[PDB]
Order: sequence, then structure tokens, then C-alpha cells
Amino acid sequence: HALIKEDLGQWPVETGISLVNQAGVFAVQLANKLGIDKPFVLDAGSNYFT
Amino acid sequence: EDMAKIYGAVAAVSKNVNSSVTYEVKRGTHELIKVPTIPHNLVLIQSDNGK
Repeated sequence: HALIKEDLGQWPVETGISLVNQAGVFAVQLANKLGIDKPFVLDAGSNYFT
Repeated sequence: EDMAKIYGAVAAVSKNVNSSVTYEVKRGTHELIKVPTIPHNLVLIQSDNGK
């Protein structure tokens, strides 16, 4: 048996308060983790071999 | 960074919600005591000759 997994981390969620408000806080951290918080372009056309 | 500060302030006011109150119901209660002896107040008076 083999499997593939996405590892985006663990994010604690507190019950009894708004979920969307907590999601916004975690959204910035997720954007920072993926490197998409600041304006950017992708240079991946040179990452190849033959 | 500006969005992080805005989202943080909003979450702070959302967390300012009360859950419950806890207290003690003790007014009206008093501590009992125990009396070990019945307070009888009887004496026996008899004459010298017992008549």
C-alpha cells in the first residue's frame, strides 16, 4: 500500500465563536507559507532537463 | 501585513463573548452544634429521718 498526501499543516479552530473570523487570520499565514502574500510572477520555465 | 492587523482586530472583538457565571449558594446556611446532655433541673429533698 502507498498513498500521496498534501501537508498544509495543522490549524487550531476554537468553537463557540465565528469560524470566518478565524479563517481570515489563518488565510494570511497560509498565503505566507505558499509565498503568495506579496506581488509576484512565476519563473519556472528554466527548471527542466533533456 | 495590513490585512493581518485588520483580521486580528476583528477576531479580538469576536472573542469578547461571555460563556457562563459560577458562584456559590451559601446564604441562609448555618453550622449546627451538638448538645450531649439533657438539661434536667430536678433535685430530691428528703428529711433526716426519711419521713
